[PDB]
Amino acid sequence: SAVQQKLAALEKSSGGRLGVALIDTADNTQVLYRGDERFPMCSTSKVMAAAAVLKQSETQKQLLNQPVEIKPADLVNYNPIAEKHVNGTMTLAELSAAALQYSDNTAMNKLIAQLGGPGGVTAFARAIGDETFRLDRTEPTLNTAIPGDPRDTTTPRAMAQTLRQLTLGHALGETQRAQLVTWLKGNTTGAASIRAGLPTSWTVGDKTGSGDYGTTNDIAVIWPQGRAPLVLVTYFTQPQQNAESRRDVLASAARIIAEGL
Repeated sequence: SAVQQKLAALEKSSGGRLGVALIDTADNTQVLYRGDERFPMCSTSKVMAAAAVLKQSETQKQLLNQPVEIKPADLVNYNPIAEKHVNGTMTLAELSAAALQYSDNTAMNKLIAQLGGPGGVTAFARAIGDETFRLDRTEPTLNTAIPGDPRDTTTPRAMAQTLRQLTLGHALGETQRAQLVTWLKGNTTGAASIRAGLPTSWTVGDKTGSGDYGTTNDIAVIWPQGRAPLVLVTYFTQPQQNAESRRDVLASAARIIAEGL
C-alpha cells in the first residue's frame, strides 16, 4: 500500500529499523510494518507492569492504596518522582502513575517486585493471551537494546493487540481499565513522539520508551473526535550503541498513518 511504501521510505531516510502496528477498531483492520519483528520495549514495558498490578487489585480491592517504602538503595538512573519520596512511601497507585506518566524507573522496579519479579510481569502477558511479550530484567538493564538480543522485547503486532485489550477491551475490570486509560492520557513524556504527528484535536494516551542503540518507542491509544479509536505502536532502533533518540521518526510515522483514515 501507499502507507507501507511511505513507511519504508521513512525508515530508509532514518538509517534505523522501524516497526509499526496500527489497529483501527472501526473495522479491526491492521496496518503492519515489520509487525512480527522483535524490538526492545524499553519503558513501553511499564504499561504491562502497571496493568498486572491493576489486575491484582480486582481481587485485592485496596491494593492500590498500599504504601511502599522508597529507600535510597531503591533509586536507579531516572527517578523523577521516586526521588521526591525517598525515606517516605508511595502507594501502588502513585508508583503506577509515576511509572507511566513520568517513566520513573524506580517505580517500575517496585511494580516488578510486587509481581514477584519479571516472570510475574511476563505471566500476566501470557494470561491475557500475549505469547510474545517477554520481560527478563529490571530497570535499568532492560534498556540495553542490544541488536538480536531477545530479552525484554516484543513485536509491534503483539503489543498493539495487547494494548487494545488492556484499554479498549476487557482484559481488566471496568474500574481498572478506566484507570489505565486515565493514566495513559495524562502521560507527560509523549509530546514529541506519536502525538506530534497527529491532529491536535485528537485525544491520545501513550507510553514512550527510550534506550540504548538510539531506541525510541511510543505506544498509543488514539481517540479521534467522531471516529472509532485507533491503537498505534511505533518502535525504532538504530545500529550504533550511542545513537541519539529519534522521536521525530515516531511523529512522522504517526503522520503517515493518519493520512488515509
